Amino acid sequence: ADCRVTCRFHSTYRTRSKIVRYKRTPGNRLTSLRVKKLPNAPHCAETGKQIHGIPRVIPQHLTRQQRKVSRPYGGKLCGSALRAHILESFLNEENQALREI
Amino acid sequence: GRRIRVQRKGAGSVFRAHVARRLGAAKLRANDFAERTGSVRGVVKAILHDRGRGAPLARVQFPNMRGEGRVNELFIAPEGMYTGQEVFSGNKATLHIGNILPVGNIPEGTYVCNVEEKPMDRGCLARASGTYCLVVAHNMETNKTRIRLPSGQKKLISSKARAMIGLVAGGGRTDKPLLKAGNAYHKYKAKRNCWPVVRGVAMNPVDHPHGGGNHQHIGVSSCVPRNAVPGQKVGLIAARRTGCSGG
Amino acid sequence: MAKRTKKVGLTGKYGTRYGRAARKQLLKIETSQKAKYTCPFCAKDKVRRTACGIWTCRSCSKTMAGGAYSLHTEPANAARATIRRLRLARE
Amino acid sequence: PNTITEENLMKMIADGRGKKLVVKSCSKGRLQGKVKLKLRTAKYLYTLTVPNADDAKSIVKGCKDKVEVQYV
Amino acid sequence: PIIKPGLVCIVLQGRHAGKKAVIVEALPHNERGSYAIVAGIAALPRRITNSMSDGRVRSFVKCMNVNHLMPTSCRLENNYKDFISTQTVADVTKRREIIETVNKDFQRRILEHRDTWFFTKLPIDA
RNA sequence: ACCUCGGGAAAAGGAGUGGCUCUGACGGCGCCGGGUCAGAACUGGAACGGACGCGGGGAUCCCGACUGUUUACUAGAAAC
RNA sequence: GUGAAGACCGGGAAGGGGCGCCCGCCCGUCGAACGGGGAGCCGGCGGAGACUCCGGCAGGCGCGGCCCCCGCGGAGACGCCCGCCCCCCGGCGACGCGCACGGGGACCGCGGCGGGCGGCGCCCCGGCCCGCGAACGCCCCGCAGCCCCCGGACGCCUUGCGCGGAGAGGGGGGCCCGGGGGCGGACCGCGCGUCCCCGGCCGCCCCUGAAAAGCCGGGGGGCGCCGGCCGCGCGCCGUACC
Repeated sequence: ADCRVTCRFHSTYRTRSKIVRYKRTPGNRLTSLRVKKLPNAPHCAETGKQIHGIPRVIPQHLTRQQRKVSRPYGGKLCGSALRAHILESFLNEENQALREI
Repeated sequence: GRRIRVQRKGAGSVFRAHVARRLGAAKLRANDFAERTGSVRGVVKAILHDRGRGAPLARVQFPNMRGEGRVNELFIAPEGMYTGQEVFSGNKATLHIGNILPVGNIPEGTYVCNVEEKPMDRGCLARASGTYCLVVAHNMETNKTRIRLPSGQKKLISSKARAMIGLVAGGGRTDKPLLKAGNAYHKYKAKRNCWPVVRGVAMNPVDHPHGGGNHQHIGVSSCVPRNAVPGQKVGLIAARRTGCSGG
Repeated sequence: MAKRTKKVGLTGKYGTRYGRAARKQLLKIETSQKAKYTCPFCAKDKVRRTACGIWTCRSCSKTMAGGAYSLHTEPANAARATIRRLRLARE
Repeated sequence: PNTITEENLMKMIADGRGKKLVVKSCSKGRLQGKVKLKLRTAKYLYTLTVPNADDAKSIVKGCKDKVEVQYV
Repeated sequence: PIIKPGLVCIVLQGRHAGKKAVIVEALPHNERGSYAIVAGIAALPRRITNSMSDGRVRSFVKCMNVNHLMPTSCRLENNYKDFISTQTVADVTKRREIIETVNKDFQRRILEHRDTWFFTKLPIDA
């Protein structure tokens, strides 16, 4: 009648990295599986919006295709930000010519 | 006797500034060849909060003139500056809020803040919330500009000294009552161990010159000479006058 | 409605404490701090305070420096005008 | 552990890649529709559940003499 | 009526963002939206060679939403629309041969120093 | 009463409360799933928060506005 | 740099490396068995231990052999098995408190069926015990959120809100989701709570809630990788018990 359990971690102090999830094992016992803190996906350098297409896994265990977006400045800039950058650059050069002409 | 609180404070040690988690030293961009001739363009990446400062700070990113990267400056933010503003620091800079120009260039009557006491000091006067200095006059023969410090005192500073156009943001912060002792503890925790304050007439004879008797009284006059000794200067130092009055 | 008849509208929390003068002053500052202000870009009344001096428009996604309890302070409004008049005059 | 792609990839791995042992575990708990073939590789143990004993036989046919079978 | 065959534009969305592209046909306005057939430089020539010059050009022929392309003053007039068509490009194959032909057409121009504004990369400062 | 209009206030002061047998509500429909809120009869040495848990209240006067802090091992105060 | 010294104080001082060069102001192999970190699960075994043994099954990081070989798809948001070095720019590491509300997991309780009991003066299909499924690997879903494409409006919506000509609703999509299912590893239904995690908010502050190692994108230059498969390796110290 007791499903109380004991700590899996080196010390009992329950910090952010010391959280457990209880499941029943094949042998009918409650086991404490560790819950890893979810790493977070890259956020756009300009703006602050999470970059679409990249999973929230540590980048080392991801695979190169998964850790990249097929776009110029892909994991750095979101598409709206990139289109603003492209447009701003093109317009500046076009106004400069008008100043000369 | 015992060393008084003022004496114990100068060794730091518990009375040292709580400077952890403070963004950095807010300072005007360094004077450079491109500042001295022409203007450098920066973009305000962010406007954030300094732990012990009421006035908001601002991360402005300038291009690296020396090399190839981008350099980030921390500036006390004038009111009205926004993220994605273009701030120009230069001798040829337009008079818009945020821009840093030498005080000779700044016209008379202009509200300025983060003014340099001496050229290339990267910031000194008018750095607190709401505070500003005003350009009073320029002597173009002495290359000096009179400014009125927020105190009212008029200072003649070199025309070369730089200042950020505008009034520091955070204006009217002390208008709100602290209301509770708790709100005070939160403000001082971000600053230094100076609060709570025990009156010297509350302390025993050893601890303070005001000390203690059968009744809580200042004993001799609170006014102390300017040439007092370091543990004796405790009340009103060198008071020209005391008391509430008209004006 | 009008749950608080007097000007204890935001200061009902303080209850019977702190004195009338403090509560009256807090009414003005508190109402100003939690008010929505109009962003000079979004032009939408969505600016709210993040910290003392920092105001963000939720739609425009732009942060602007401001007064501790109001997006715009009276001294600042005057300074912007003085700087504009002096600027236009210099050019 | 994983499920091998039909006997398509299972027989391809059996032909060359590690196939240290195959186990024809029919009658897992005496249950029907139960021929489970468990290929041991270096990378993973793979299991294809096959509908009939005759279906299992076609995959057992062509099992290498070098490939080792065990039956449960 | 800005959108016309022979307009140089800057692609703004997709993998071809920031590239310069030329419209060879203005696809008729339809429920999908307004679209045009765009042929443009996916990759610029190359780097050092010998000294500065004493090396390949890649092109993309894809249909693209006009909203995703910013109009510019440049031209790059070529006959072009004889080979590039709606049945082609959509076709798997034929498009690859059409791309190959455009790649050669582009290299001839760059070697003969024609249409340099089109053949220079738009600098996107971060 | 008073009040700084937030309080005072659980002011003060009354009345009921069990068990049985029901009856409505409420989402739930292929009707299926709730356990609370009412209302009702019939009961019973004149019982029912039946143990347990769990403000006595009011009228003032003096201090200190308040929540806080303090003499570990005689002073928690009106002192700080 | 001081001081009679013991000692104390400290950036302004030709401060890093191979060959031809090149690049380069200037310290922590200090400090945390709770902070950050590349990766562990199940079943068993012993008189004394186990995330350590043993049996299975996996994950991490490197060293070699062999083979292969330098991008495509989309209207877009994305998708897809993918190079490395330098310099620049960025990201992840990385973060407060709260009332609610939602979603999972465990727990709990209720039936049913299957197995095992106990009592029985009368009743009892009314009592009790048991009915197990881990990391991991593929495939599929996953609210809210964030985007895309058409198009051009009083609507869409929450518990509370909030949202929309800077583009709502509607229609079709993309992404993330510490999760769920299916198979592999290897009993069936239902409900109310509790606890823990998580989400989208909303509130709050003269209070704004660490840093770095490491890892990974991006721009520009250089420049050839990349993978796959098969072996091997993983040293040091702590580990009884209270």
